[PDB]
Order: sequence, then structure tokens, then C-alpha cells
Amino acid sequence: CAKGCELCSEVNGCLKCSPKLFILLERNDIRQVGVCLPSCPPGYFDARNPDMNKCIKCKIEHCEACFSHNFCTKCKEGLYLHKGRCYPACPEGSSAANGTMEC
Amino acid sequence: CAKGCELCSEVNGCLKCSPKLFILLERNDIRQVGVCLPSCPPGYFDARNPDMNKCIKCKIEHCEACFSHNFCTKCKEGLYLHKGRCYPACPEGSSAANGTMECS
Amino acid sequence: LRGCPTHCHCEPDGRMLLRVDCSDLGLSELPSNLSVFTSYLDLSMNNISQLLPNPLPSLRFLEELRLAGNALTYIPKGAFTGLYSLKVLMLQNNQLRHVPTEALQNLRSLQSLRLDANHISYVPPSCFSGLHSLRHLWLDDNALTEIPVQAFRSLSALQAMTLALNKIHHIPDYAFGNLSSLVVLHLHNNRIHSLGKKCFDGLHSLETLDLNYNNLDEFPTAIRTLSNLKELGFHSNNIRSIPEKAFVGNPSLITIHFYDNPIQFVGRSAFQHLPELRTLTLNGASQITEFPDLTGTANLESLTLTGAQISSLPQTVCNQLPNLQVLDLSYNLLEDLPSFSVCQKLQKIDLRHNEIYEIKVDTFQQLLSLRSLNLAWNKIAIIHPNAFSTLPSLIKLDLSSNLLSSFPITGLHGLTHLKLTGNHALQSLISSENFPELKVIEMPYAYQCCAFGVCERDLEDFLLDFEEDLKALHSVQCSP
Amino acid sequence: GVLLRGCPTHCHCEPDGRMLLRVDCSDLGLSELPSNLSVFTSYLDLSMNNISQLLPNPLPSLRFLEELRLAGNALTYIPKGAFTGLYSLKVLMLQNNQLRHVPTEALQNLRSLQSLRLDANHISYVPPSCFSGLHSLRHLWLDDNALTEIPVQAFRSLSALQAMTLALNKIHHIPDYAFGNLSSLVVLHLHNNRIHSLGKKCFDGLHSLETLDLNYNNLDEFPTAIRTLSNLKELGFHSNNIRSIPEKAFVGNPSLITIHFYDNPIQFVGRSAFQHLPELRTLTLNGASQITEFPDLTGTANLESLTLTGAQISSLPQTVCNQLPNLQVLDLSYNLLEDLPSFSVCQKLQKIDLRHNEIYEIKVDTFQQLLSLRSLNLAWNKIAIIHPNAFSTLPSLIKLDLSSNLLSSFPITGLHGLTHLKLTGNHALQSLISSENFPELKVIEMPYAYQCCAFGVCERDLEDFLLDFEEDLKALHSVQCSP
Ligand SMILES: *[C@@H]1O[C@H](CO)[C@@H](O[C@@H]2O[C@H](CO)[C@@H](O[C@@H]3O[C@H](CO)[C@@H](O)[C@H](O)[C@@H]3O)[C@H](O)[C@H]2NC(C)=O)[C@H](O)[C@H]1NC(C)=O
Ligand SMILES: *[C@@H]1O[C@H](CO)[C@@H](O[C@@H]2O[C@H](CO)[C@@H](O)[C@H](O)[C@H]2NC(C)=O)[C@H](O)[C@H]1NC(C)=O
Ligand SMILES: *[C@@H]1O[C@H](CO)[C@@H](O[C@@H]2O[C@H](CO)[C@@H](O)[C@H](O)[C@H]2NC(C)=O)[C@H](O)[C@H]1NC(C)=O
Ligand SMILES: *[C@@H]1O[C@H](CO)[C@@H](O[C@@H]2O[C@H](CO)[C@@H](O)[C@H](O)[C@H]2NC(C)=O)[C@H](O)[C@H]1NC(C)=O
Ligand SMILES: *[C@@H]1O[C@H](CO)[C@@H](O)[C@H](O)[C@H]1NC(C)=O
Repeated sequence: CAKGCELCSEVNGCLKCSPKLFILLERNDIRQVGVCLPSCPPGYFDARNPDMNKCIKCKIEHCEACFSHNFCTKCKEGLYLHKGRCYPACPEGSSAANGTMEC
Repeated sequence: CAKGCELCSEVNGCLKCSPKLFILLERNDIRQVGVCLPSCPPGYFDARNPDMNKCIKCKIEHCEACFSHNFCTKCKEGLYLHKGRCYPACPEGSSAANGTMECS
Repeated sequence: LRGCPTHCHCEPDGRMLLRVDCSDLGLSELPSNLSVFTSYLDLSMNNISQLLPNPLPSLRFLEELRLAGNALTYIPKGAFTGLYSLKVLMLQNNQLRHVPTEALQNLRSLQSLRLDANHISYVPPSCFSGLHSLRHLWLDDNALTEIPVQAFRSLSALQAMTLALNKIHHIPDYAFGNLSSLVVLHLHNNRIHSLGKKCFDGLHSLETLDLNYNNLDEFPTAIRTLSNLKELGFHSNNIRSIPEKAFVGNPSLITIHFYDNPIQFVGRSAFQHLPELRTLTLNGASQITEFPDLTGTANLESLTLTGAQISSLPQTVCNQLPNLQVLDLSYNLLEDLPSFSVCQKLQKIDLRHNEIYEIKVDTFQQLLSLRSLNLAWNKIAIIHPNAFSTLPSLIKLDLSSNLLSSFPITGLHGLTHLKLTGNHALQSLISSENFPELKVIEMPYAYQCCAFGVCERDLEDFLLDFEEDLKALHSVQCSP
Repeated sequence: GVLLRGCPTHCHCEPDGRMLLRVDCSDLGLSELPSNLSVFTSYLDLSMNNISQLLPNPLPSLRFLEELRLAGNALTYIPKGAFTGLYSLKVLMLQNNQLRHVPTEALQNLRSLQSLRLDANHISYVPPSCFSGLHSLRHLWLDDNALTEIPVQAFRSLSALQAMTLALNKIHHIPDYAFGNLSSLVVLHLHNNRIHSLGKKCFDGLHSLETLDLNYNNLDEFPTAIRTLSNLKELGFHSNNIRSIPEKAFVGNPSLITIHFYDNPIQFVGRSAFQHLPELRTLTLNGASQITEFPDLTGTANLESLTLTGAQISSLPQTVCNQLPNLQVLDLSYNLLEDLPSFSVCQKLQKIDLRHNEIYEIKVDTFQQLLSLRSLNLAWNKIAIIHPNAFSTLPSLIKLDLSSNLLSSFPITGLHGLTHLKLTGNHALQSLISSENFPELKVIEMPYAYQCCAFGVCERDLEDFLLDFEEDLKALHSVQCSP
């Protein structure tokens, strides 16, 4: 069928992944395609569930990589990261900021 | 709007009749037109209501005119009338027909 | 044509018998001269203040007289004397304030009498005296206050009567005593609040009773004596409950209407022994805690009973219910479910908003006629894998708002509607395959809908060339 | 080697920053990891790769290694000196291995480690002081494991943690001060566990916690320990066995924005239970039968969506709408409502659903000045009479449902040109309704068919695909009418 895959269709690709893998759904030309990965690509975050493990896009403003939703793991350059979120200026400061951009 | 009518539309005809008259809707075109009558034409029967008086088609087998639904007033010829409905043969007792065709 | 009055329109009945139409001609008085052999005379909408100081009897062949909309305030005693063949008299839409005290007497051949749409409030006793052929009587849209028990005592040949749209508030015992031949009685749109216990004891041949649009506070128990009753209507009242053994006296009932009544409770045996009854609907009877007994009424095709507190169904519920097509026990408190297998011929089932926690194996087995199954808004944690294995005709399935995580897919292939929203733990993907012919889908998550494909010039050439394919891709719905 | 080493055989390398190398050796089915491995490596991916034992031949001196991935391997353990030379290690990935315990000493003193993934293993034991010397650790994954109890001892050193997942385990109890020292913790995931009992001071540790996930668990009572989380913003305890929300439940947690408690057998909710949550936007309460009174919402006026169904609410306060500005959708269906308040003060209202109530009449002011209202459902009530001007001031009204309400007549003032009109079940409604003073009607339900007969029954590229789909729905739709 495919790498780390158990159930596939020619149209939609992989429909069910191996036990501990994550499924990634991305839209190719009016059609949805599923890939099986050991961990999710940049922009996505890994979410495990008793039925389906899925790669989930993290819609957080100015966030490059995230732990879940509402919490960013790595913020974009030129933007400070404080408690899993991204601001132009850090409210408390003090703990912000060294040479790095991580309050 | 029209004769014996108070609220009408050019497209649909009469929509509301004078207080005690009956509305007749057909429905033979594929289009509905409303006429206002003092009483319903043959095949229909008069039903009065506090809001709208309407002529109602009498869907009873072999019935020419009726008092309401389920009760026929005059049956088709060659068919006997018994207790508001019509049979070729009368159900029980008399059920006997005279010179007339009305199972007593 | 002499014989036919001027401005009027005549037409032959039986050969050399005349039907005369002199309706909306705005006559001040009825036609002059006019010919014998007239068997039909229509004078309607015609400003006739008084039928005449010079009436025209000698029309002994007159079969039908119409006198509607003529604004008559009274009818003289000798008005219809010569009319020996009169079968039907029409006197509607006039300003009569009382039934003619003597004018209608001894019309031996009179069969149907229309006195509706008047102002009549008083019905003088022995005004219908000598009417032996009278079968049909209209007295609706009038100002009656009380059942004219005395006047009605002579009409033992009546078959159909309407006293609707009046102001009758009370029906005494034996109000229609001598009316043994009466078949159809209309009392709808009145002010009937109280009726005696023996108020309907008279009519033995009554088949339809209309008490609709009235002001009843209690179930009319007087009904109990009408053995031949077939159709019963008492909807749009203020009745609060149907008592035990309510229709005990009325088998061979076919239709019963009691909607728009604030009904809270219904006796268990209330609907027993009605073998001709085909449909039973009971909406919002909150005080019902038990499923009703239907012994001797196995001819039900549609049973709906909602908004109650039914905790459980007897194991052998379907033993009482062959021929049943539609079952709707939505909005109840059901936890366990019976077999339902004995309930063949079942086409539709609706069990939404109940407390159902589990669907066993046999609970839906061998329902080959079943088409729609709604189990939405329950607490169904687990379904047996083979629960739907034997449902060939199943096309619509609703399992919305449940506690499902997985799904038994064996059988069930190619249904038309599938609804699975509210099942938050249902996250796995569902293929377009093992599910063709699907046209309507509800899904807990959008990415599952996407699996079913719902996610200058020469672009128009693209649209036109690939038309049927595109419309074939838009022939599927999916709400996330 | 020792400086000039190539790309490992069968592997795929690619330049990162100048003079830094990314080495991808994933899905090559290695028995052992690459031998002659190079410095300048800043990214090493060995995934889905049959590594029974990480090495007898260690590879430190990769002091520029930023990221190590070791997923999908067959590792049962991690030797103590495994990650010694890795001074620049920021992220370590060890998921989908057969680890039965967190490495007793192997993970110690990785100074720069920020994110650690030990999920999808078999770990059941977390030895104390296994996380000792991790000063940069911000993110910890420990889900899909066989944990039985919160390693309170092991967690006592991670005072810099910000995000933790202990989901998909077998945790049944949360002791007092279980996460005591985790003061910097912001996000805690405990969903999909077997948590039945939790202490009263079990969450007293984390002062900076903002989201708590207790979903898919086995709680019988509302977790009162919640009261100590002042900075909490998102709360999840849905799919449990909680029977009621007590009075003053979220008293300790203002600035709450989202709360999830669905799939809980909730029958009763305290009146003041949802007081003082000004940042809350949505309140949904379905099937709480034991509720007899409308809930008080003092200090929480930013509700945009209020739905409360299947209860026994007999009446609404006169000044109910005083508490609900900004409200958009209101749904009090399946209750026992007879009289209705003004609802005029509740502007910005877009949708209203009051079906299956015992409403007998619609007054004048009960729907006045609702200029944003679009959908009004009053089906299955007992509304005998409607004031003529009841709907006079609803310009944006397009959907109206009056099904099964024992109506005889109808108010036609205003209301012109709506989209949906439903009047079935009103048996006394027999008069005719014109196509005029009613254009734009597309969906109609009618008590009688002859009333239906009165309505004529018997630049961008490839977005044109989308325009075709929009245009497909409308215009292919003719006027509908079901009797
Ligand atoms: C995936 O990993 C497993 C374990 O690391 C690999 O299993 C190993 O397979 C080899 C041969 O296929 C076995 O070799 C044997 O060695 C013994 C000496 O111990 C020798 O006497 C035998 O004749 C045989 O050659 C090895 O024992 C076995 N490992 C274990 C722990 O059983 C497997 O091959 C890997 N799969 C792939 C596709 O690389
Ligand atoms: C219809 O008949 C009535 C009598 O039933 C006529 O009534 C007359 O009305 C005028 C005023 O319009 C009075 O001055 C007369 O005294 C009335 N006469 C009688 C005998 O009542 C009425 O004029 C007639 N109308 C038409 C259009 O024919
Ligand atoms: C009650 O109805 C019965 C008929 O069922 C009447 O009996 C007939 O009355 C007429 C009087 O007009 C007699 O000529 C008949 O001989 C009676 N018997 C028949 C027709 O079999 C009875 O009179 C009615 N009672 C009252 C008080 O009106
Ligand atoms: C409990 O939390 C405190 C406060 O963050 C931690 O205190 C630090 O302890 C380490 C020793 O492991 C010192 O090197 C730091 O200087 C301390 N920081 C302070 C005092 O601000 C402590 O490590 C945590 N764990 C315990 C006490 O077991
Ligand atoms: C690594 O390189 C050295 C040369 O410096 C060589 O002797 C050794 O065999 C190589 N090992 C492998 C596994 O390629």
C-alpha cells in the first residue's frame, strides 16, 4: 500500500496508518491525500488519540512550530516568544531578553 | 376585485369572498384561480368555517352529491344508497328496494 | 321561449320537464307567469323581501327549490302548499331569526332542508311536524343557544344533521332521543362545555360525531353508548386526559381526532379493542409512564408516542404489533430495547432523545422492510458488530449526538443518508468505497467530509466539457 | 575522517546554515546507526530504522548537534553515556520505541535540551532524578505510555517546564501537590486516562497554568481543586461521569475563555455557577433536566452564544436581557416557558429558538427592535394569538417557524420578503396567502395544499469552479412548498 500504511485508496491515498504513526491530510487538486509519518511536518503539531493519531495545523499568529494549539513551541524571527505565544514586545521584560528572541 | 369579492389578485383570482359565500379553487389548469359562489357546484359540497368557507370535492365512490365526506346525498343511477354510501347490493335487513333505489 | 321567464335561463330535465335558473337577476319579486312542468327553480342572490302575496303554487312537479341570498325575514304558513313533489329546499344566507313556525309542516316528499347562514336562534316545537322523508338538515352558521330537543323529537328519519358554528353551550341527556336513524352529527365550532352522561343515548345508527373546535374540559364519556360509531372528532378542546376504557363502547372506530388538546395523561387500556384503528399519534403526554396496551387492536400501521416518561418496553411488544409500518418513540426515557424482530413490515423507526446506552444483536434483526432508522441524541456507547447485518432496505441512518468511537460497517453498504455528528470520539476516516450511493452525510469532523470530496475563456470550455463529472461531484452533501 | 567526512552511506545530506550539515538517515532499515559520522551535523534523523541498541561505538564530538531523532526504532533502554558529547542538543525525539522506563541517568545534565519526546513507548516507571540537570527543558511528551501514577518526585526539579502531556496513560489518582514545583507550567494534558479521584490541593503547584485537559476521564464529581488555578483560560473535563456543576464552581478561575463539559451526564447546574466569567463567549447546556431556574450571569456579559435545552425553566426574569448584550444566538428550546420577556434590550441577536415550550401568546414588545435577527423558531407551542405589530420591526428577518401552534390568523405587517416560512400544524389557518406581499420566499410549509397552489405549485483562475458551485445551489432551486 504505502510506507507505514494499512488501508489505502488510489484516489485518497492512505486512509489508516500503522498503530503509532501520525496521519497527515493535505489537499491535492479537489482531492484529499493522506500520508503516514513518524512525526508531523513544520506548521503542524502531533496529536495522539486512542483511535487516530493526526497531524494538526496550528493556526496561531506568527507561529512556526507548536506544542498544540494556543501554545507555540518556536516563534518566527523578529517576534518574541512568551509562554507559548508570540508578541512584538514582552510585557514583563526582565526575563526578556538575551541575545536570543525568547522571553 | 370581482363580483361578490373583496380581496382579489389578478393572477390568483379571488382570495377572499363576501362573509357567507364559498370559495372554489381550481387547479384544473395547473394554476389556481378562486371563484366566489353562493353554494358549491355539482361534485363539490359546502363546508362552512369561522375563517374560510370552502367548496370541497366529494371523493366518494359512485357519489353524485354529498352532505359531507363519508356521507352521500344522492348516489349514481344503477347504484343503491344506504346510510350515506352506495352499493350495488344492500348489506343487511331491508336493504330492500322499492320502485325507488334507496335501501330503506 | 315562453315557459322560461324573461331574462332567465331554462333547460330540460326529464323530457318536457323544466329546470329554471333565475338567480342573480336582481328580481324584486319572483317571476311572473312561469310554466308548470318546472322541476327545478333557482332564485338566488335576488332581493326577495317577501315571498309573495301572490305565490305561485300549482307547480306540483317542482323537485328542487333554491331561495338563497334573498334576504327573507319570515316564511308565511301557506307558502309551500301546492308543492307536492318538493324534495330539496334551500333557504340559506337569509335573515331568518326562527325556523318557520308552520310553513315547513307536512312537506311529505321533502328530503333535504338547508336553513344555514341565517340568524335563527329559536326553533319552535312542531315546526318540523309532518316531515317524514327528511334525511338531511343544515342548521349551521346560526345563533342557536340550545339543542331544540322538542323540535327534533319528530325527525326519526333524519340521517345527517349539522348544528355547527352556533353558540350551543350544553347538551342535555336524551337531547337527540328519537333520532334513531341519524348517521352523521356535526356539532363543531360551538361553545360546548358540559354534556350529560346520557346525552347521546338516542341515536343508535350514528357513525360520525364531530365535537371539534369546542370548549370541553373533560373527555365526553357519553360517547360510550354509540356502538356503531366509526369516526370521532373532539380536537381543539381543553381536555386534559383520556380515561381508562374510554372507547370501550365504540369498537369499529376507524379515525379518532384529539389533537390541539392539552392532553397530559392517557390510561393504559384506553386504546384497547379498536381493531379497525390504523393510526395512533400521542404528542406531549408527559404524565404517561408506561407503554399503552393494545390488545384487540393489532391493525395499527403507524404508532407515534412522544414527550412522555416511558422507562421501558415489554419484551413481547411486537406480539401486539404486526402490520406496523412506522414507529416513533422519540423524546422518552428508554434504556433497554426489545427485539423488534417480530415487528416485521416495519419501514421507519425513530427513537431520538432517549436514554439508550447500548444496541444489542437481535434488537434490529430481520427488519427487511426497514428504510429509516433514527437513534440520534442518545447515550449509545457501544454497538454490537452484527446489529445491522440484516437490514437490506436500510437507506437512512442517524446516529448523531451519541457516545460512539467506532462503527459496525458489515452489511449496511450503500445507504443514502448517514448522520454521525456529535460523536466526538469518532475520528477515524471513512472511505468513499464501502459506501456508494451516499447522497447526504453529517460528520463529526471536516477532514472526514473531505474524504467524500467536499472540501479566462476556455475555463468555461473546461466547465462545459467536464460537465457531468462536475455535477456528479456535486451530487453529494456533507456538513462538518 | 576527524574533519573531512562525507555523507553517510545510503543516507541523504543537505546544508543547513553555512558550514552546518543536516543528515537524514530515516527509513533505510539500519541495524546499527552510521559509523564514520561527521562533525558539522546539526540535525540527525534516524527514524523507522530497526536500531536494537544505540551504540557500542559512541558518536560524541558532534558538539553542533541541535536535533536528534530516534523514532520508530527498537530501543528497550538508553545507556548512561549515550548523549555525552551532545552539548548543543535542543530537541530529542524518542517516540515509538519499547522504552519501559525513562533513562535512569542517560538524560541527565543535557544543559540545552528544550523539548523531549518520550511518547508512544511502554514506560511505566519514571525514576526520580532522571530529569536532573535539565535547565532548558520547556516541552515534555509522555503520552501513550503505561504510567499508573504521577511521578511527583521526578517532576519536582522541572520548574522551567511550560508544556506537558501525560495523556493516554492509566493514571487513576492525582495526589495533593502532585505537580508542586512546576510553577512555569502553562499547558497540562491529562486527557484519555482513568482518573477517578483527585485531591483538593492537587493543582496547587502550577501558578502559571492556562489550559487543563481532563477530557475522556472517569470523574464522578466536579474537580474543585480547579479553584486554585487563577490564570486558567481553557478548561476541559468532557466525556466524564460528572453529574452536576456545583454552585461557585469556576469562582477561582476568572479569565476563563473556553469550558468543555459535553458528553457528561449533567442533570443540574447551580444558579451562580457561571457567574463572573467576563471572557467567556459561549455557554451550552443540553439535557440538564433538574434545572428549574434560569442561570444568573452577573459579570459575564460577553456571551455570544447561549443554548440551554431540555430543562424545566418556567419563566424568564423581566430584565433577563440586561445581562446579555453581545448575544447572537439564543436557544431555550424544550423548556416550559409560558410568558416571554421583552428581548428588545438583547440587540445583536441573530437567531432565536424557542420550540417545544408552553407559550400561549406573542406580545407587542417581545420581539421589538431586533434589527439583526434573521431566524425565529416558535414551532410546537400553544400560541393562540399574536399581536399585529409583533413582527413589525424585524427587517433582517428571513426565517420564520410557527409550526404546530394552534393559530387561526396571521400578522402580515412588516415581515415582507423573507426566505423561509413554516406554518404547518396550524389547522385553523385556512385562509389564502398571496405570492405578492411575500416575494423571495423559497421554502414554505403549509397546513393545506391549496395554499401551496397559490405559490405556483401543481481575473481569478479556477475559482470559477467555486463560482459554479455557488451558482449551482441557487437558481437551480425553484420555490418549494410542503403541505
Ligand atoms: C529488525 O530488528 C531485529 C532485531 O534487531 C532483527 O532481528 C535479527 O535478525 C537477524 C537475522 O535476520 C538474527 O540474526 C541471528 O543471529 C544469531 C546470533 O545471535 C545467529 O545464530 C542466527 O543464525 C541469525 O543469523 C537476529 O538474531 C535477530 N535479532 C533478534 C533480537 O532476534 C531483524 O532482522 C531486523 N529487520 C530488518 C529488516 O532489518
Ligand atoms: C332591495 O330590496 C329592498 C327591500 O327589501 C329595497 O329597500 C328599499 O330601500 C330604500 C332605500 O335604499 C328605502 O327607501 C325603501 O323604503 C326600501 N323599500 C322596502 C320595500 O323596504 C331596496 O331598495 C332594494 N335594492 C335593490 C338594489 O333592488
Ligand atoms: C319517535 O319516533 C317514532 C319513530 O321511530 C315515532 O313513531 C311513529 O310516530 C308517528 C307519528 O307521526 C306515527 O304515525 C307512527 O305510527 C309511529 N310509529 C312508527 C312510524 O313505526 C314516534 O311518534 C316519535 N315520538 C315522538 C314523541 O315524536
Ligand atoms: C523547586 O522549585 C524551586 C524553585 O524554582 C527550585 O529551586 C532551585 O533549586 C536548584 C537546586 O536543584 C538551585 O540550583 C536553584 O538555584 C534553585 N532556584 C531558586 C531557589 O530560585 C528547586 O530546584 C525545585 N525542586 C526541589 C526543591 O526539589
Ligand atoms: C571510517 O574511515 C576510516 C578511515 O579514516 C576507515 O579506516 C574505516 O574503515 C571507516 N569505517 C567505515 C565503517 O566506513
